[PDB]
Amino acid sequence: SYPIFTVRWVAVHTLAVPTIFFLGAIAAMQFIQR
Amino acid sequence: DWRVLVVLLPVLLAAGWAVRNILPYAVKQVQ
Amino acid sequence: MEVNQLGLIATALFVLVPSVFLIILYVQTESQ
Amino acid sequence: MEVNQLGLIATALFVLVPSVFLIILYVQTESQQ
Amino acid sequence: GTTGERPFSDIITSVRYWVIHSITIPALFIAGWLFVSTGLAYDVFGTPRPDSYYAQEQRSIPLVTDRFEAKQQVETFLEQLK
Amino acid sequence: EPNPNRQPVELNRTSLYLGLLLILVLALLFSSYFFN
Amino acid sequence: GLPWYRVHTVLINDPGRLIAAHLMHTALVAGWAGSMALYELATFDPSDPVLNPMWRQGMFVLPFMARLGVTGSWSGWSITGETGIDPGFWSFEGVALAHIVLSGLLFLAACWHWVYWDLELFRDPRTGEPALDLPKMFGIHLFLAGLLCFGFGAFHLTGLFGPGMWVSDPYGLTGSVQPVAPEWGPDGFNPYNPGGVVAHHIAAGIVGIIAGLFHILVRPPQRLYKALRMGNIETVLSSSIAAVFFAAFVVAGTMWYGSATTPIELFGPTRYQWDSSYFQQEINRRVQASLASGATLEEAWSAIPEKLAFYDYIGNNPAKGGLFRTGPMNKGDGIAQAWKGHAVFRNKEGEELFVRRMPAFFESFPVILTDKNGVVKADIPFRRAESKYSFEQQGVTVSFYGGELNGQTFTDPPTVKSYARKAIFGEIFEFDTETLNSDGIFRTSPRGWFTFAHAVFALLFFFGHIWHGARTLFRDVFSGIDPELSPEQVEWGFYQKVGDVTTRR
Amino acid sequence: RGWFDILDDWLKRDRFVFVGWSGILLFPCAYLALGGWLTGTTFVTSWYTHGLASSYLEGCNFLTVAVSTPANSMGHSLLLLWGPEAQGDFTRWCQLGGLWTFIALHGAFGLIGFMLRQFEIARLVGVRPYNAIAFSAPIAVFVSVFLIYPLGQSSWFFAPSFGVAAIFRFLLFFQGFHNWTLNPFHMMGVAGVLGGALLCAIHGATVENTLFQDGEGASTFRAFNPTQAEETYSMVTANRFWSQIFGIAFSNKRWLHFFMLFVPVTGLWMSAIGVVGLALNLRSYDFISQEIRAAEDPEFETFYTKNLLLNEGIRAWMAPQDQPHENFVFPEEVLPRGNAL
Amino acid sequence: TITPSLKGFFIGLLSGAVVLGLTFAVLIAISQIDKVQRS
Amino acid sequence: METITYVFIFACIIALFFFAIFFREPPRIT
Amino acid sequence: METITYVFIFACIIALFFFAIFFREPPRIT
Amino acid sequence: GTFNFMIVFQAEHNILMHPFHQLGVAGVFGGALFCAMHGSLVTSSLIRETTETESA
Amino acid sequence: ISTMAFNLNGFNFNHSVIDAKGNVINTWADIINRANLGMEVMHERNAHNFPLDLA
Amino acid sequence: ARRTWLGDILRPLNSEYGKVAPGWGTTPLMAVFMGLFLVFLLIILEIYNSTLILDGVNVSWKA
Amino acid sequence: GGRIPLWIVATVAGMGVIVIVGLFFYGAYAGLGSSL
Ligand code: CLA
Ligand code: CLA
Ligand code: CLA
Ligand code: CLA
Ligand SMILES: CC1=C(/C=C/C(C)=C/C=C/C(C)=C/C=C/C=C(C)/C=C/C=C(C)/C=C/C2=C(C)CCCC2(C)C)C(C)(C)CCC1
Ligand SMILES: CC1=C(/C=C/C(C)=C/C=C/C(C)=C/C=C/C=C(C)/C=C/C=C(C)/C=C/C2=C(C)CCCC2(C)C)C(C)(C)CCC1
Ligand SMILES: CCCCCCCCCCCCCCCCCC(=O)O
Ligand SMILES: [Cl-]
Ligand SMILES: [Cl-]
Ligand SMILES: [Fe+2]
Repeated sequence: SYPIFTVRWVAVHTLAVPTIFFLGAIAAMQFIQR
Repeated sequence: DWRVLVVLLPVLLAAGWAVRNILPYAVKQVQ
Repeated sequence: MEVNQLGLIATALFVLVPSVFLIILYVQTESQ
Repeated sequence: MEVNQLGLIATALFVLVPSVFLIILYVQTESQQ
Repeated sequence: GTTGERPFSDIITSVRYWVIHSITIPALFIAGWLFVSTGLAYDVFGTPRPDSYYAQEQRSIPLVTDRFEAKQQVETFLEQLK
Repeated sequence: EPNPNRQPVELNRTSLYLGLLLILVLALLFSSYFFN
Repeated sequence: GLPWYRVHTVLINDPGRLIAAHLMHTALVAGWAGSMALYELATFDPSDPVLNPMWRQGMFVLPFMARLGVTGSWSGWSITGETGIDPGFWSFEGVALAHIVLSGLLFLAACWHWVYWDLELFRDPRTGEPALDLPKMFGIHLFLAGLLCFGFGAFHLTGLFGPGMWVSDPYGLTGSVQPVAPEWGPDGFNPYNPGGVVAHHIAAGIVGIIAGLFHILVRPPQRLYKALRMGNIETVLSSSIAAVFFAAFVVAGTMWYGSATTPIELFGPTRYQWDSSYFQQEINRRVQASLASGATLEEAWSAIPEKLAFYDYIGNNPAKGGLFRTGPMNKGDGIAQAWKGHAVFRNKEGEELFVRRMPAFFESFPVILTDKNGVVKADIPFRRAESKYSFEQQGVTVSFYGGELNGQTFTDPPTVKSYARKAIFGEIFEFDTETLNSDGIFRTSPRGWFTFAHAVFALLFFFGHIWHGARTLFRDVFSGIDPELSPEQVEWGFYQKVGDVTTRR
Repeated sequence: RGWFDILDDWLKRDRFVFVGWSGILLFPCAYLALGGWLTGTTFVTSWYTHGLASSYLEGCNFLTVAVSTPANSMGHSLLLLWGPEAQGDFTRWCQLGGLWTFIALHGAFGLIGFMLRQFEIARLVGVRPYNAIAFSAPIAVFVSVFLIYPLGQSSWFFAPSFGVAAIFRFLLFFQGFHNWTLNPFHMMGVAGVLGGALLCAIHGATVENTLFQDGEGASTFRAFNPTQAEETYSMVTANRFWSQIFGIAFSNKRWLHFFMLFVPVTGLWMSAIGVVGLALNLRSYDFISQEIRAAEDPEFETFYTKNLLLNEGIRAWMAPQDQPHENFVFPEEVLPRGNAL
Repeated sequence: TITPSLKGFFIGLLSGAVVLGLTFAVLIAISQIDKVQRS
Repeated sequence: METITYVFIFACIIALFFFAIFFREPPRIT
Repeated sequence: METITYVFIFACIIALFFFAIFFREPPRIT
Repeated sequence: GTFNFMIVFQAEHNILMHPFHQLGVAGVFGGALFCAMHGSLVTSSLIRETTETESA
Repeated sequence: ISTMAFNLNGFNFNHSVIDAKGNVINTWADIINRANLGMEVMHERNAHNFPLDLA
Repeated sequence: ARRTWLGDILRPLNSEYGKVAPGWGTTPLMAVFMGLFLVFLLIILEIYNSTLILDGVNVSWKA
Repeated sequence: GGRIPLWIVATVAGMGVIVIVGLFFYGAYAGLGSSL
């Protein structure tokens, strides 16, 4: 019987989701040509 | 802008899919 | 070497005054 | 005036060194009684 | 002791967890990838593309030199690439 | 009419060694700048 | 026994001996101020407020006396250069004397309160323990501060009943003490508007009079009294240090950047006047006016006053000094004697060249001459074997306009170069280097020494704030934590609210 | 039970991540300094302020990305997004340096938040707040280096920029323009940082190598019970070892751990003070007596003079690109250079 | 007389007010649901 | 004068080492 | 500097006068 | 002479850009950090064994 | 220090970013390089007769 | 303790040690003045910073 | 709730990070920032 939405939850997603978005962004950058 | 919708498209899917799969358990809290 | 003349006294006092202060406090701790 | 520049550290230590010796001896006397 | 939230060892081993995060994680990866492939990151943040650092014949940098005319200075440098 | 708030002060020998070392090392450091 | 760093804590429950210590501290400070002034009077040369003003002479308190109206000496000179004034008692010498006398009376007051510490006024009637009603004292002291603050703005600064304050033109040429009217409305908040200082003190004084009255009459609410431990005098120490280091940063900022209360004729130029070529721009305006009224170069430059030229010189920029380069600015570049005149450099083709000025960041800087456009045209090279722009090759000359050298041209490259090496410092002056045995190295001004010292003290005092702050709020465990602390209060989950036992489970 | 007391109850609930009242300051400002740095090193240029690329998007790597300081021409502008420079235009704010002040000011308030959090949690749990007090030294470094130092200079342009190689450039700027290694405040700071590393290592090694045998295992980590009453290592044997190896040794466990707070904390404070002086160019750049002899005696050479020749090369070879707003043009023939190189 | 930057000034003034207002509404609201319990 | 000063201060430190080792407060097991 | 020294020493004696009078060891009969 | 050595090392090897030196800085900054930390935390949790007038 | 003794030196990113035409777009590494070159050309100023300082 | 004339005259001014308005008293009124003051210090800062430019306010020595 | 074993998510997570960073090192030689 645990919550699933907690303060903790907000904290982890406040960090984790931008991280993944940022990583896909940076990935795509390796294939930019000048 | 046509680009601000493709960049946002997959994110809503993710959030809707996570909603439709945790929506019952999150109504149990309600306290 | 054309150093600053007051350097000597500034250094001498810089040492003497705090050291003397600690020696005073130490010697009167020992005698009580 | 064109005085001896060491006259100052001569004077400072002349006052300071013997004075500190008396002060040390007096403070450790007072904390005996 | 515990402060009442579900243990992490329990969640990342849970199946429901991977049902949800098999989609959400890649979706976010794809969104960031698109942010850059569409070229939308350049226009949002003001970052030059490799062809827009200089004009074709210029070698000097577009340095801003006025505090209050500065936004208008940057726009002037950008029109002079056309 | 003696004041009740007076306390004896102390400096142990170890504290004297530490303080003396601090002052001498500070003088060795700053003296070159005093002389300039 | 008490450790050395805790000795002064015997004052904490002894308000009479605290007053004594505070009296002794005040006697020390007043005595230093009188001491400092006398040393400055013994060493100050009043004979040249143009090229040898006080801020070149390492005067620190002299400008604080001058700022509020003291300008003359019992020996009959004024810092404005007026001979024959009769300052009255309130001369530099009379101010110093008064601080000495005051130091001595306060010294005797401090002995009285030390000997007669056990006064009934300091003990609480209810309980017979020493007690101070700090909220009421705050109200009293706050009301007093407001009256003084009001009176200082309403009477001293207005000249209603007092001298006024130092005010100058925008280029520091015509400073003097003047009554100042208050500036209500919005430019009163402009730091360079002196009317704002007057208004600040009138209006701020009234508010403090009122707040002081509020604070005498209304007790603090219990919530605030418990939260801030208002029966503990270290809470005042804590909050007072915070207010002091706040004031200490503001006065460093305003001294560094400039304000109507830190005039350049008292503390010297700011570094920003050099960065933005402030004095150079004005000089150049005056010259391009004179030429429009049909004046020669010699006449247009001859009309630039020495005072104004001296400001366009990097040796007066307070950001050119060094921490262990001690003494007055005159111990560096010398005692300034005269403007040599404005140097104009030309190449063989008659085109005029301009020496790139030294920025404040650089201890040393090369000599580069550009044309009106910025193209490099002449330099003094390091490797000569491939030099293209040397003064020899480019036929560089220097001609002077105004000052000692007016109407002279030099052509031999060695002389032209030495004047170019000084042009990187801005305008060129004759200096007496012999009198003080000056060494050639730039020193900072009182504006720099004030700013350094106050910024450092503000930052240290921040640490004092945190230290006494923590001791006030943690007094209960200052000697250590509870030896029978329960694992339940510090381990996780057991209390729903941290450190509150009523929430168990 | 007012609303203030109910809010206090919830903010101080025991939860995985404690919030408190300090959290209302700490979490928004920390996250925004973090988020802003990450955003700016991933996506934002320094082309208009510095003539520099500074993001992954431009093909910088982790060592060379930075959130770079604003243009000299902004002065000490707060560079508010709604202020007169950027006029609410987000894109142009990024291009003028807004993220630098965004990070620098949110970070300063986050640091306040963190120290308040230390006080807050320390008060709730019942311990003395020496951890808060020690954290004063990081705050003093951050405030003197990132705020005071530029405020005494012409502009934020000369603060450190937020990146790895940007900070190295800082380092070297300070050598060539300020002679910061010669500054006794920086030396004291060096001694407290190295000394603190020394203490860290020597205390941990000493304790690991005077454990009592409190279990039968070759892994000695399991023979410690946190509730146990007894010292887990021998102070007495440790003191004899060091007294005979080094001549003195700690005998007081409390003095030892206070000394450990004191050294690194005091070091950072001292270096802070030196940097405040450098805000003003109040340098320990020179030794006058050495310069007076050197100038008259071309055969007098010391390591002090050699280093200043190095400083002079740094200044001339690095100024035009490092301070582009000055438009320094240095013809080859004025560049200071020894033979051949 | 209202200048561009005074308009800017009020904007960020109204902005901060809103941000702080929303924060404490949420936090008071949550704290009123998720009340501690005391025997 | 400055050479003497530096060496003087250095010499006082070496003597301090000697006293601090051989005339420390002995640590006693009390 | 020599003027300061002279007046400092003079000042110190006057202060000594004050302590020797008002903060003397009080003479107590037997 | 130590500073001479450091400056010239940087010219000739770009030691600042070398990850082993970056690890040295993590080692020493971290060492000081953890030194202050451990001292402050033991010092914060000293058991009350003394009055306010004596050294703890 | 022991491996730089054998001249295996720090990362070199000098002129590593270039634009579509091939102008060099400096980074902070290039600014470091400008300071390194000021150290290089001035250290031991009378000691090199040949253009590379190889040890 | 020693009584003195001046002491007795001042004695009322130091006699309410510990006395507190109940509860929260004027705290809300204090908070309002604090918030006003912060706004006001903010205006002063931004004028000096030239982030807030007002008509007739020339933050220069040429004021 | 607890079915997928920990060692497996570690391995997978671990290979996933290897790939993303491996790609970053690839990019240090290709396209922008490669010096070519
Ligand atoms: C520190 C507090 C303080 C105080 C006591 C005053 C007091 C005064 N101001 Mg200043 N004011 C302040 C701060 C303050 N002001 C600040 C921070 C600003 C922003 C720059 C201004 C802007 C301002 C303007 C623009 C004008 C004044 C004017 C005035 C006067 C008439 C007020 C009026 O009815 O305006 C009537 C006229 C107007 C055009 C409306 C202006 C309203 C102003 C903003 C009122 C501000 C004061 C108010 C009482 C707030 C303080 C409360 C405080 C005691 C808690 C009065 C002497 C006016 C005047 O006649 O002097 C030239 C005027 O034109 N003030
Ligand atoms: C607010 C402080 C203050 C300020 C700004 C000034 C400013 C000035 N004074 Mg004044 N002065 C002051 C206080 C101050 N004074 C006091 C208190 C005295 C009495 C001692 C004097 C006595 C005095 C004299 C006698 C003279 C001046 C002079 C001057 C001028 C030159 C200063 C100079 O060369 O400094 C040089 C500064 C230094 C070398 C800096 C010292 C700082 C070092 C680093 C010591 C700190 C190290 C510390 C111990 C580290 C400990 C670490 C530990 C905690 C762990 C200048 C305008 C001179 C002048 O021109 O007169 C007209 C002059 O002759 N002043
Ligand atoms: C208004 C200023 C003020 C006042 C009244 C106090 C008062 C006190 N402090 Mg605080 N403190 C302050 C500012 C202040 N402090 C600041 C700015 C700092 C940060 C630097 C501290 C840091 C601090 C600590 C860490 C401690 C205290 C302690 C104490 C208590 C004992 C002090 C003592 O016995 O010293 C004895 C001091 C000496 C015998 C000599 C010290 C010599 C100093 C370092 C150099 C001399 C300076 C010199 C004379 C020039 C004057 C400086 C002036 C111009 C600024 C006392 C209640 C102690 C305490 O809590 O006791 C429980 C304690 O541990 N204070
Ligand atoms: C802890 C929260 C916090 C703090 C301290 C800051 C602090 C700051 N932010 Mg950040 N910010 C935050 C959260 C926070 N922000 C959040 C959550 C976001 C995302 C929405 C942002 C987004 C953001 C941006 C985009 C920018 C800032 C900026 C700023 C700076 C200027 C702020 C300003 O001018 O406010 C002015 C507003 C106030 C001070 C608030 C007014 C407060 C009261 C209500 C005024 C009225 C008082 C009244 C008279 C009395 C009431 C009494 C009471 C009982 C009701 C400053 C460093 C700027 C910056 O960094 O630029 C370099 C900037 O451009 N912030
Ligand atoms: C008794 C009497 C009298 C007399 C008086 C007198 C004569 C006084 C004097 C007084 C004085 C004359 C005082 C002074 C004081 C001083 C001071 C108080 C000082 C201090 C200083 C310091 C504190 C310093 C510090 C420092 C140093 C040393 C080094 C560098 C750094 C610094 C700055 C930190 C009369 C008859 C009137 C009346 C009756 C009674
Ligand atoms: C600024 C801004 C803002 C905000 C923002 C934000 C909040 C952001 C966030 C962001 C974020 C939050 C981001 C993040 C990112 C991340 C990343 C980018 C990461 C990466 C990572 C990595 C890459 C690592 C890896 C590794 C390694 C290297 C080794 C070991 C292993 C590991 C895995 C750990 C706003 C809106 C207000 C607006 C204004 C501006
Ligand atoms: C005249 C200029 C027009 C600008 C209008 C648009 C820009 C407004 C964006 C403001 C973003 C909100 C963040 C401000 C809140 C941060 C301060 C705080 O909350 O304490
Ligand atoms: Cl060399
Ligand atoms: Cl060679
Ligand atoms: Fe330990």
